[PDB]
Amino acid sequence: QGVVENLASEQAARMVAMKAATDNGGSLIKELQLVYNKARQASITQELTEIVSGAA
Amino acid sequence: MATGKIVQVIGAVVDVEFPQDAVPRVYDALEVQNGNERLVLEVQQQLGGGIVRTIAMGSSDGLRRGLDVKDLEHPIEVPVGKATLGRIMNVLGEPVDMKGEIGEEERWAIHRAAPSYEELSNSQELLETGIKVIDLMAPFAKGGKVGLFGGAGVGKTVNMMELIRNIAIEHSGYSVFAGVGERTREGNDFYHEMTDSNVIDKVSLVYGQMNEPPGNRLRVALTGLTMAEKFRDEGRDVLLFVDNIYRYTLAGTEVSALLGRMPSAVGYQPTLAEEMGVLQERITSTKTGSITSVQAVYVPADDLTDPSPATTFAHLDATVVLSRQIASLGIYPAVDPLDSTSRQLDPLVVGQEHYDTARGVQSILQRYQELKDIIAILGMDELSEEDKLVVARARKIQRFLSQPFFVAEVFTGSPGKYVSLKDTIRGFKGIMEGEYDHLPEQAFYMVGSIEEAVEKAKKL
Amino acid sequence: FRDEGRDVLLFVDNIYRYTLAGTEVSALLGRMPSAVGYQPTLAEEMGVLQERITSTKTGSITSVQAVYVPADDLTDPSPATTFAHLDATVVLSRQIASLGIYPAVDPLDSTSRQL
Amino acid sequence: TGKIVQVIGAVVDVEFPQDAVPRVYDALEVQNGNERLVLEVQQQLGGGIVRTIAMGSSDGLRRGLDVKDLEHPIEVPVGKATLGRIMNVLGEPVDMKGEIGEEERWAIHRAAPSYEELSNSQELLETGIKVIDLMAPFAKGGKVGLFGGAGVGKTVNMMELIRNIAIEHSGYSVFAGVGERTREGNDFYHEMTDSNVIDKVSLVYGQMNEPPGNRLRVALTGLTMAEKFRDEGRDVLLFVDNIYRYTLAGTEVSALLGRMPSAVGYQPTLAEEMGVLQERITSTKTGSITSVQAVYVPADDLTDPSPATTFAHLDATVVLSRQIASLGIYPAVDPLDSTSRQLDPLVVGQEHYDTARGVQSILQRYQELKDIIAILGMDELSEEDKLVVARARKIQRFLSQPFFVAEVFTGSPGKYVSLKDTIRGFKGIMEGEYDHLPEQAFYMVGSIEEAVEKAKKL
Amino acid sequence: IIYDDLSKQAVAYRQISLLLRRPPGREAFPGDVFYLHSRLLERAARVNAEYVEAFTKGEVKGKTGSLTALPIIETQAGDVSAFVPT
Ligand SMILES: Nc1ncnc2c1ncn2[C@@H]1O[C@H](COP(=O)(O)OP(=O)(O)OP(=O)(O)O)[C@@H](O)[C@H]1O
Ligand SMILES: Nc1ncnc2c1ncn2[C@@H]1O[C@H](COP(=O)(O)OP(=O)(O)O)[C@@H](O)[C@H]1O
Ligand SMILES: [Mg+2]
Repeated sequence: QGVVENLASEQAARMVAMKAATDNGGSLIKELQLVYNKARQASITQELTEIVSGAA
Repeated sequence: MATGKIVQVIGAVVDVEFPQDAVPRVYDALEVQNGNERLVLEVQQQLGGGIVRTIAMGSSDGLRRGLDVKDLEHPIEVPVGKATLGRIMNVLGEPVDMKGEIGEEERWAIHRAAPSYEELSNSQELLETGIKVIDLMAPFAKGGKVGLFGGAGVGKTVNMMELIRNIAIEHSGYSVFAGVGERTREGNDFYHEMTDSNVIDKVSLVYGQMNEPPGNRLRVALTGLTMAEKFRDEGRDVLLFVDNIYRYTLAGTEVSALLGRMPSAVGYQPTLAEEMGVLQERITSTKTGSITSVQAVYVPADDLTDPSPATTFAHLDATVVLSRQIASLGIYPAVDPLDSTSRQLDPLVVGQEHYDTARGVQSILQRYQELKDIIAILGMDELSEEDKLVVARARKIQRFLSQPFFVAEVFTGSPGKYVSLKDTIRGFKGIMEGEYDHLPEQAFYMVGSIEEAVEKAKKL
Repeated sequence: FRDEGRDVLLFVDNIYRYTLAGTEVSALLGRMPSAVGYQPTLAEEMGVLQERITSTKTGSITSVQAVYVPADDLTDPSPATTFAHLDATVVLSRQIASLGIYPAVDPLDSTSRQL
Repeated sequence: TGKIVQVIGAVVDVEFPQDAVPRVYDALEVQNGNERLVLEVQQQLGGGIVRTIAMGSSDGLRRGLDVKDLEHPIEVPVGKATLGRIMNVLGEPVDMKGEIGEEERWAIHRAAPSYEELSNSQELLETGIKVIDLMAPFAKGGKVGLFGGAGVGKTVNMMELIRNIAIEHSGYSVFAGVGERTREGNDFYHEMTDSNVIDKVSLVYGQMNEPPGNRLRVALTGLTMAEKFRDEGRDVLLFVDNIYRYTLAGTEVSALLGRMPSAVGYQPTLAEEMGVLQERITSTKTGSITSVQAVYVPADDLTDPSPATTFAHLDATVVLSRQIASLGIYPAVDPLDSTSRQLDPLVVGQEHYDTARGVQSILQRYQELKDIIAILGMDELSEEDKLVVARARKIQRFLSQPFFVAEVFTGSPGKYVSLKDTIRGFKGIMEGEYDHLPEQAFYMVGSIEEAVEKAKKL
Repeated sequence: IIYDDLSKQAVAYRQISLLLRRPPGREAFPGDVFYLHSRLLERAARVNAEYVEAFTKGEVKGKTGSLTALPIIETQAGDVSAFVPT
């Protein structure tokens, strides 16, 4: 009986742990995307500055 | 008599030499005969030596150096007023439909100054659209800007037609539609869908089709805006639809690049915020009438930090979000109640009853989403009586957000309904506070007012 | 050798520095710069070289070419333009080599139109 | 004898007769209404045209004003008479006291000391702050640089260094206010005068409201004074309020001088402008200059060319970070980037080196565990990785310290920690002998004693 | 030969170029910055004994000479993608 209850407790604990992990993964996506978009905008600005300041 | 001569032709950019005492002013309009067609040039810069640099409102092919340029002493002028309702025009106010010459009581210049401070309305009225989701969750200020954040395929155009219809019938307003950067195919069948729904007599159409040069597309927005200004000066409240504001931003970028000005930010023009402000500050409520605007917004790279969204969001008052998921439920219109918002939702401008009702339905729907995740992972057995009450009232609320349009009768067959704000407030008040718990959720779906919900239930 | 009617092998030890010498030259020729600092004529110059390297009804040239991809990017204009011209493509990857496996060929990006 | 012929922003062009054209860096002079304006020559153009930077307001200049050619550089008061007083970029007194009774004046443009004249020293100069001394020891006669973004504490840290260093230093000192807030300087001056230490400090101010020429040449002036006190054979303390502004002033002027932009819009001569100033603030066989330089980094970007080229010119570099300040931990030094040329087993001893490397190893391992902690949380760590995390968190907290100049913010009393105490504390924490206290016990405590005492107070 | 911070050479050639108003390139470096380091590093060679005999006019026979180079480059936070490092 103790073994079976500990198995059910394992399943419930893994359930709550995976819930927390999924939420933390989404919350990390939302930060990596800000880093990515800022790098995108900066790269466009710098390349176009080199091109326009390159002519003449 | 023509007095200028073309000096250069480089793409859409054309340079013209006038006599030193007569140099045309900025945004003046000029005409040349390009073969056996007239071509309109818009002045952009007054260079030294009496030479003005212009942009061709049409194909610049076939222009020779040394043609004769005729100086119209005014900007591009377009016809205005009631005679333009139901017609289709290009940038220049010329009819592109085949119904022939326009009445032309008056012709007005597209480049106009903005309303000044002492002319602005000393009040902050609301516009009653008659659509339950919008008037409840994202109310429009009269003279405000509204942003439509949805892709095609979810009902953008039927929503637009419903607003046109309701503002024409239930008020005494007209509408102007400006198709900036629109595929020709769409223009054709938007025209068909309005003519086969009897709303065409109450809207004016100006189309900038994508095959047109960048100068055409940019000034198409201003043409629609000046027609709306004429309807405002007549004392009406007017709706102006912009088919994509992002296309206006990009047309400005392209023109600025062609003229050779130094780029800014993420490669946009240096004048980005000024050009947006020039467009958006004319759309306001005055002491005679008002122009309200509903503007479709595209966000580049899904990035809300990009300068075009960042500049546009400075001007929007309300924000309507359309959802593929909500549409899949059979719920129409497919507005998302949790992501759509309006900065008119405060007790100080909208009142405490409306504020607390909107906040209440938002809370119920959010809690319902969390409970629906719990149901997905663990079934309904986990819910307490309070949770089941919340879920039931949330389902009744969600059903009650649907509405039959006078434009949608073709599909549903049900007569269209215009729902007054008081009725919407009362309906969600009642459903939230446990009244009408005794009648089923399908009595609320696609019915109309809450009285109509209970009368649907009695034999459902 | 081809026009004499023979079948020959042409080994070119790196095509990238043809384009790169073109870039150094282009800057001082007064050509207006292009994307990623490359010359405007990059694709034209590459095409004028690669089209001569073919097998005709009179004879055959068989060609093996190494191409430097800067920073393993594989995405900047010089590697991008050169992909179009080739029949067989073998893309060596730093990652496989770093793990110590030779040859470093990536089977998920390498292929031949003879397969 | 000369006429103004173009006026572009802060840059002024002047025409002179072909036989009378000024040398580079000569000082010119103009009447601007009722004001006197000084112009410094930057370039000689063709045909007697000469291009200059206005050392003052450019507003109100017409074309055609007569310019007078003073046939010498900008020269400033120098020596024992400049002590306890506040001065302009042009060497003018800006306090309301009278004339500076200087016996000598030096030109601000000078050649750097020879390689044959240089000197080296291993003498550790203890600074009270615990983190700086353990991680990045600074020796007398060397250069120290405080790197940080906007509002991360690089001014306040320098005020603590001023307090602690002045305990064991007897000689004169020079302070150069370059392109910073006027209020910081005013507050500093009144703190100095109310504690009667002003009699030993000489101050030059070029703060951020002044036009570009003033902010550009104010730094050179301060070096001129520090070099006088060095060349008298003394030892001198030179504090520079913000060296970043000096490069930025050159950026502001550069495009108007007709020069193509480089890298991220900077002047093409950036490295030489920084080097030509940095190489003369140095020690010699006759005397030594000890210097602390605040280094602002734009947009928190430590890879930007100006901070990047500043790194190479310093002996001890302390790198502050916003992420640590946001956690409450002050002084917000990053131990995994702060470094010193003096952290050697021979210089500081094997204990001083082994403790620092243990601290770095533990912290570096803390960083690599953060991604798995972020995704999965701490319970999936190994049973000794948990111990590493606990000790790393304790170490992070014990690096924090109350400052005597932060009582105006924290309200807590300040603390001074000597070397024979902080390395003992960190060695004990690393060896786990103090592992039983809770994390909060180490926050803002001076020594290990105060941590265990604070743990008794929970 | 230990060249130290060959990057701090590239900055110098850039300064000369931009002051001489030549057309700028990527990261504003001159186009011919590859040629600078390329014709410096290719001097590091091992030369056969016949070259040594031809150069020394027969004074040294049968010995090869050598020059070994150890250039040093600084990376901005390790990005190999930069122009001079690549
Ligand atoms: N030891 C400390 N304890 C608490 N707060 C501190 C400490 N050191 C600095 N600060 C905080 O930093 C603020 C600004 O300090 P400081 O002027 O040194 O920063 P900075 O990075 O040099 O800024 P700036 O470049 O704007 O002058 C202080 O007002 C205080 O809030
Ligand atoms: N109120 C509505 N009633 C019935 N169907 C609708 C309604 N709104 C949208 N739809 C359905 O959505 C689909 C696309 O509608 P459409 O008006 O073409 O969208 P959009 O204007 O976004 O292109 C059609 O199948 C249409 O029937
Ligand atoms: Mg400060």
